[PDB]
Amino acid sequence: EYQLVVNAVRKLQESGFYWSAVTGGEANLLLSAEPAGTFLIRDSSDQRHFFTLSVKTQSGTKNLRIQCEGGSFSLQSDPRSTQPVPRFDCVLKLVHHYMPPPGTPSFSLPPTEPSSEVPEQPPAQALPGSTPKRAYYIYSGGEKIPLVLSRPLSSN
Amino acid sequence: STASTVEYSTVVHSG
Repeated sequence: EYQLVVNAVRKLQESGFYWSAVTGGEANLLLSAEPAGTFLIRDSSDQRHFFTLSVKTQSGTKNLRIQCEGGSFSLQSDPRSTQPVPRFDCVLKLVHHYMPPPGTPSFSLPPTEPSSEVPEQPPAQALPGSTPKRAYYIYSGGEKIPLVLSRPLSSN
Repeated sequence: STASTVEYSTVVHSG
């Protein structure tokens, strides 16, 4: 459990998007005061073996934490995402909920697939019959208000 | 409130 979260901060903090020095929610909320439209995760106090992330929206800033299940990492307790393997990359699977998937936008150099004049075409690139469905939003104590968040924090 | 601040709920539970 803790080892999974801690091992994630090591790789997550190396990105620079992790700012360790603020408060639980106050750390994530600072993204709204500086990197507007950006979400960041802070290292929960206590033993410092846990991190919580929150985003900014027109409905209010919300913070969420990952839950360790036996040997798996998930932002909840429902195994509705066993696509990967057991004990896979802890927060990495959770990061998809806090942000978009990895894989920089760069790719060698040449456009493996050009998209010039090509009408009547199914825009399905990375979707070979595989989609765990992702989305981050706040619940109105009764109404699920879906919010789309996917912006990395870049210092400043 | 100077104390409880890291409050929240969850995101897209299931469907």
